[PDB]
Amino acid sequence: RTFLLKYNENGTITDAVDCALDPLSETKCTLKSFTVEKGIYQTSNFRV
Amino acid sequence: PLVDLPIGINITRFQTLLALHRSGWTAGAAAYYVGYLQP
Amino acid sequence: SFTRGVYYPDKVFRSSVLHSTQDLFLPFFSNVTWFHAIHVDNPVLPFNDGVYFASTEKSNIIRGWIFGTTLDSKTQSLLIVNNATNVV
Amino acid sequence: QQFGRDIADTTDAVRDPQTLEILDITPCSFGGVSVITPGTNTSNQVAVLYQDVNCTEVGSNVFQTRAGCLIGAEHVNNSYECDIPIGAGICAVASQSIIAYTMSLGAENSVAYSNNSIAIPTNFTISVTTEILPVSMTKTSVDCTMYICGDSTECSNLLLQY
Amino acid sequence: NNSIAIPTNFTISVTTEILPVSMTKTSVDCTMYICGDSTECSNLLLQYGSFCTQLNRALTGIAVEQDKNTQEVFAQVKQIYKTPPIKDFGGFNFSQILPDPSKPSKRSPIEDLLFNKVTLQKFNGLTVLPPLLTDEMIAQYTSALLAGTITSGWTFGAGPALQIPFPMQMAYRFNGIGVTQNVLYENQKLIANQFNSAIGKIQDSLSSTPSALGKLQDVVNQNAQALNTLVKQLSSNFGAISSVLNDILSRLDPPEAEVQIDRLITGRLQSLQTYVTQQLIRAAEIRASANLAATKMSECVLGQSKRVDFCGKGYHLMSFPQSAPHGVVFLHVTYVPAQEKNFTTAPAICHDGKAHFPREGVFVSNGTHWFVTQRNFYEPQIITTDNTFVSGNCDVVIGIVNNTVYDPLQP
Amino acid sequence: VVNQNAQALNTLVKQLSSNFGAISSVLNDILSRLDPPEAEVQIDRLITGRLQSLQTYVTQQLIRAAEIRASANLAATKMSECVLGQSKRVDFCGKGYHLMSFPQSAPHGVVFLHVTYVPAQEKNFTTAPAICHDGKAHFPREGVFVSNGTHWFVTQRNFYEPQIITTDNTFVSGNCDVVIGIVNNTVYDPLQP
Ligand SMILES: *[C@@H]1O[C@H](CO)[C@@H](O)[C@H](O)[C@H]1NC(C)=O
Ligand SMILES: *[C@@H]1O[C@H](CO)[C@@H](O)[C@H](O)[C@H]1NC(C)=O
Ligand SMILES: *[C@@H]1O[C@H](CO)[C@@H](O)[C@H](O)[C@H]1NC(C)=O
Ligand SMILES: *[C@@H]1O[C@H](CO)[C@@H](O)[C@H](O)[C@H]1NC(C)=O
Ligand SMILES: *[C@@H]1O[C@H](CO)[C@@H](O)[C@H](O)[C@H]1NC(C)=O
Ligand SMILES: *[C@@H]1O[C@H](CO)[C@@H](O)[C@H](O)[C@H]1NC(C)=O
Ligand SMILES: *[C@@H]1O[C@H](CO)[C@@H](O)[C@H](O)[C@H]1NC(C)=O
Ligand SMILES: *[C@@H]1O[C@H](CO)[C@@H](O)[C@H](O)[C@H]1NC(C)=O
Ligand SMILES: *[C@@H]1O[C@H](CO)[C@@H](O)[C@H](O)[C@H]1NC(C)=O
Ligand SMILES: *[C@@H]1O[C@H](CO)[C@@H](O)[C@H](O)[C@H]1NC(C)=O
Ligand SMILES: *[C@@H]1O[C@H](CO)[C@@H](O)[C@H](O)[C@H]1NC(C)=O
Ligand SMILES: *[C@@H]1O[C@H](CO)[C@@H](O)[C@H](O)[C@H]1NC(C)=O
Ligand SMILES: *[C@@H]1O[C@H](CO)[C@@H](O)[C@H](O)[C@H]1NC(C)=O
Repeated sequence: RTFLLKYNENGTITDAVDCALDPLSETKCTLKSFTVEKGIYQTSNFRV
Repeated sequence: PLVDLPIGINITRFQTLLALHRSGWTAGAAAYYVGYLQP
Repeated sequence: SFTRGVYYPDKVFRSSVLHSTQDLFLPFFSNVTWFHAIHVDNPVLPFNDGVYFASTEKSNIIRGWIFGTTLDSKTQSLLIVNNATNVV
Repeated sequence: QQFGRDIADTTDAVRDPQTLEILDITPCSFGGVSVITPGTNTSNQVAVLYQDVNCTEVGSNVFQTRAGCLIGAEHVNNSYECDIPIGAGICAVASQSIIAYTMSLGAENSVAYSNNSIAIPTNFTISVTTEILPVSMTKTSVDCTMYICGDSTECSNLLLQY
Repeated sequence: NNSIAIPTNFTISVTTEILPVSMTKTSVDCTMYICGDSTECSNLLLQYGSFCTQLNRALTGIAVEQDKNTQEVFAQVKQIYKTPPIKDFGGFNFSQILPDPSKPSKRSPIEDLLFNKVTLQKFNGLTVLPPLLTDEMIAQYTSALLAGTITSGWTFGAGPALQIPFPMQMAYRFNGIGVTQNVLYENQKLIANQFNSAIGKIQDSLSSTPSALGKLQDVVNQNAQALNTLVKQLSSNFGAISSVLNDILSRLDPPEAEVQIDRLITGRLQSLQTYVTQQLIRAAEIRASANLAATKMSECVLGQSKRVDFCGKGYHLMSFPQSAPHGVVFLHVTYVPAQEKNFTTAPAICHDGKAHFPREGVFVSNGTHWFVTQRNFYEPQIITTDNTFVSGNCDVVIGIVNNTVYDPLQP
Repeated sequence: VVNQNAQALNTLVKQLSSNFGAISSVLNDILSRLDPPEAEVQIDRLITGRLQSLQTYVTQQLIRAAEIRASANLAATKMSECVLGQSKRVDFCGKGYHLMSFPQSAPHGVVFLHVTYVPAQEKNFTTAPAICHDGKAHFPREGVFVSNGTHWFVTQRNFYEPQIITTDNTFVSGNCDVVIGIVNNTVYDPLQP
């Protein structure tokens, strides 16, 4: 799995986001930010 | 395109076949035209 | 030759489109060697890249064509004929 | 003919063997996936817009627009000023949920025009407007010999051929 | 040195200025376009870095910029202004530019003709995002701007829309171009007839002259040609054994097929990068055109511009915006001198030793008497103390003639 | 602009970590274990990819620099026509009639505070193009004729200040028989008293 890990100033991982968990997590992963602002974000491509 | 055949042999000479009308031969009045293809 | 000698370049189907392709084609308005069967005549011509054969007749004097390198029993030769039954 | 091609070099139709019929080949649906989000502070609830694709094929709230279909945002009829740009005149958060609506171009008003009537201001407001214009960017310099060929001579000799 | 030409008559001319505002919001998928539905090419493509993310972001940026361009050019009005149901504009006719209710799209005949004149697909990895503002919504914006300029003059651009009769607004614009308002009032029927005739002629010219919308057609053609070439480049080998990825993958083992797949991958990546660069440059040109269109809407439609030729040849009176596919057409209504007459001219009038200069306009002599007239229209008036100001004496001004300045107070 | 520049630089450095088809992204690491005949081709592939990435970054920077130059040219024109002077062009220096503007420095940019005048508290009035007096047509020299319903006044278009119709704020042209929509009123001659 792809994981976005938030390292604190001491190097301890304080938080993580699973890119495959939900579309909001994918949006956080694509923006590389734990917090996303209001707006549209293209994160993936649906291909049948 | 009406025929496509995998012959496999080179063709450097071409000859047409005509229907000879018996009277001693007298061929029918016809015109056959040859045009060479170019790239 | 006028505007004759154009053939479909491939089995590709195209609808309402202009397509440009480079193949062996008979040039437009080119000089074409024409012969009369009656003598008041089937000479052997070279093949080269390709041949465009036009026939204006009503009694089907032109029944077939012969292709080859030496045109004799010495070498393998291609023969298309119409014996009034089928093209062979 | 055995198969057909488009204006571009792509196959549009084929002559199906075993039946001798013509089958149109359409590139099967694909599209970008966009996520409508009001922001992590506002809500964790988000909607998924599948771009330029029908969604009769992949489901709680589905709204089909020219830009594809939105899932998870309800479509309301009353218009609002655009908050999130979606496309095709559609925009999307209200009542603790994400709503989809046609954009409202503004407050529709009719000026009372008359051939003998004029409106004249009896007062004024002195407003100040902030306009921000960038005038310059960071003066970044990159040295090719150091950047593509790191501290090695042989890569520099290969570079000199370029 | 003493001769002047004054226009005894004028004409109202409507000219179209057609400016592109946006391009088709195309979007390419680098992974699908370069490596088609195959994992093997995808693994190799991943070795090339973030090129596909950079290209996709660049195309997304141009698409957002196109939406911003359309919003900037058209959405300059806080409110949607509605034309009155009765077209009592003092004889001015706006039927050709006001939206037509009978048509099933609220578009005027002129913009409907523009849409009909310009003439314009599913690919692999290529999509066209629809514009954020629909054509109907853009037409509604143009109609609102047209209603605002028709009803409130330029006031709606400055702030609250203040109703003013269209003949009075035309008089203010005439005063703005240096012609006294009495000239329009004395010639209101003639000006309205000229305006209607020009409005009919401009629709006729748009309908009869091809390439009038060619600037808008050119950007659509350039975008389509770039897309067509990019799709055509999929069939280019780029030195590979075959253009189609499936054949080269099927007939060659992966240890040897990797170099052929690399040749195709690098060729397609280079082609996509070239297409993105061409689109970026074209988008910059379109943005410059859109910025010019937004400035022209702000200064020619929302206001009367004194910049020469900025809003059409001649003295600018007003402008009418019209929507068009990926563009805006400005109908500039301008005032042009029509009939010119020679007049003997003196810089000043010498009366009782004093030099008088015109407060406005110039002194003219038809050959027997002297008069004071506005420069842009021949309306001769007797020299008086209320239209001329005295400065210095007659021994400093060079080239002056003697005349009687009638003082209104004296009789 | 700052984010785009940082993002472009971040992509350019991140592009070094890409292999470009080489056995490894590190130039020395592939160089240390491969003989020059095959290391040369691996280095050539890495150089081709890195040089293409640098060329792309330079092209993106050039286009962004052109856009920044266009923004800077607009800012210079705004500084000249809004700050150094007063602009009559609408919306060039902010919504409303432009009175003045103030420049403020900002990191890689300038912020213009446009001080503008906006009409407010407007009122309806009965207007007339001209006033007929003694068989003569009078048009406002500056401003417009407005009636509050009992009297007529001359006022500047952008501010309501009623002034009695006189011969100094109006001018006479032609007769009352040619003006459409003319009305009848008295022009107070200052000489009359
Ligand atoms: C990091 O370590 C320092 C020790 O200097 C400690 O004071 C601080 O609380 C630690 N912070 C976190 C977030 O772990
Ligand atoms: C999308 O699905 C609807 C409902 O089945 C159908 O009417 C419409 O034609 C479809 N459109 C496309 C483009 O497939
Ligand atoms: C004009 O408006 C201001 C507030 O903007 C107010 O203080 C002032 O009294 C008003 N004047 C008139 C004449 O209404
Ligand atoms: C001015 O020109 C117009 C159009 O040419 C004409 O209809 C009108 O009669 C002219 N007026 C005068 C005063 O010459
Ligand atoms: C404006 O011109 C059109 C031309 O068809 C006409 O139908 C319409 O009645 C005119 N409007 C007025 C107010 O005369
Ligand atoms: C008078 O005007 C005409 C053009 O209308 C011009 O040809 C002629 O030279 C002028 N003559 C003088 C003396 O101004
Ligand atoms: C010039 O103007 C005077 C006064 O209006 C008039 O009497 C005279 O006939 C005019 N002469 C010519 C040559 O137009
Ligand atoms: C114009 O020049 C002529 C000589 O050609 C001279 O006699 C006359 O005084 C000049 N007039 C003015 C107004 O300068
Ligand atoms: C005007 O009058 C002055 C004296 O008042 C005289 O010297 C001059 O010659 C006169 N000029 C003309 C053109 O009549
Ligand atoms: C003027 O009157 C009309 C109708 O009586 C009204 O709609 C409009 O709001 C009024 N405007 C002002 C400024 O009083
Ligand atoms: C209109 O203004 C005049 C100014 O003297 C005043 O006498 C009159 O009462 C006003 N009428 C109304 C309806 O305000
Ligand atoms: C305005 O139109 C009305 C009829 O609608 C008419 O009675 C009036 O005289 C007109 N006034 C002007 C100034 O045109
Ligand atoms: C103005 O007065 C004239 C006669 O002096 C008259 O014919 C006309 O009808 C009057 N008009 C108005 C608007 O009262």
